[PDB]
Amino acid sequence: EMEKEFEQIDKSGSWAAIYQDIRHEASDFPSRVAKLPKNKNRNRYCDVSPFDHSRIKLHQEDNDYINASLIKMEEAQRSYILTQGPLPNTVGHFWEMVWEQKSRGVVMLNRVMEKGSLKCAQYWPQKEEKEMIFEDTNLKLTLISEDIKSYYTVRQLELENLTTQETREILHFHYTTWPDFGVPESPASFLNFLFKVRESGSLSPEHGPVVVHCSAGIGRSGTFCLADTCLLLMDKRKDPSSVDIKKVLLEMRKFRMGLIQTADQLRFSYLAVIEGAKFIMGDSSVQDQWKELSHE
Repeated sequence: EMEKEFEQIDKSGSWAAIYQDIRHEASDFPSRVAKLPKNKNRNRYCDVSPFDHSRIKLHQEDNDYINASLIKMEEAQRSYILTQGPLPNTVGHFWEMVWEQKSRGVVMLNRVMEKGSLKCAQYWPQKEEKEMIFEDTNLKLTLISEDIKSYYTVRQLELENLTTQETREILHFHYTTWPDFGVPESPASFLNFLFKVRESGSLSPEHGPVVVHCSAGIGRSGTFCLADTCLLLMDKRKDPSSVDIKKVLLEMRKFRMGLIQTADQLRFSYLAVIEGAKFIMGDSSVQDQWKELSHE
């Protein structure tokens, strides 16, 4: 079903055409809050904005704007917050959102520097000794430990509300080998990273929605979330034939614009779900097979 669709598109070579079909059909909603002149310096890219109905509001009286959208997958029963790579001035805003939304995980699918250009601010401490203080949002962030694997890094972070002295453990999942308008090296390595995020509980319902971001938070971020949702939908029904990836992407596109940026990214999305289905359909050993194939 998702493979007959795959082979049909591949042998014809119409990924670009299938993708335009998505681009044409995607929802269009007003971004009036994001476009206000006072929020000009809060957006990384002018042409990537959260819709007004699904945007996350910061819990402050001054300015509640942050370039972030809540993607609510009702059937899948999972919610994601997709945001841009924090700007130098929105780093406080970012962690304010994390604290307010009660997020357990932060998934980063981009590097700070990519293709020689700055794609995101250093918004978390790199060294245990030098913790970060965000004066504008009254928050503390300390690095507790990091586990650097060959292509991703998991970090344990301590977030502290300086107002109440309340503490929270944040997990930071940093994918380091995923190019800007590119794809992961293999479905094997991607899924391994996804299932590592899954294993932490950061996606579980007892926590606020996970924060997913790349540079703009639509391309790679959309790829991560689409794949996760599809697999989750497949798991709920135990019926791989029942999930229509294109339909899931369009459903997602109701909450945030331009999710998945290239036709190749869509091709990967299929590849990731088809392979991940194996683990969902009762083959537990492929989980360890992805870990061997990724060389982490």
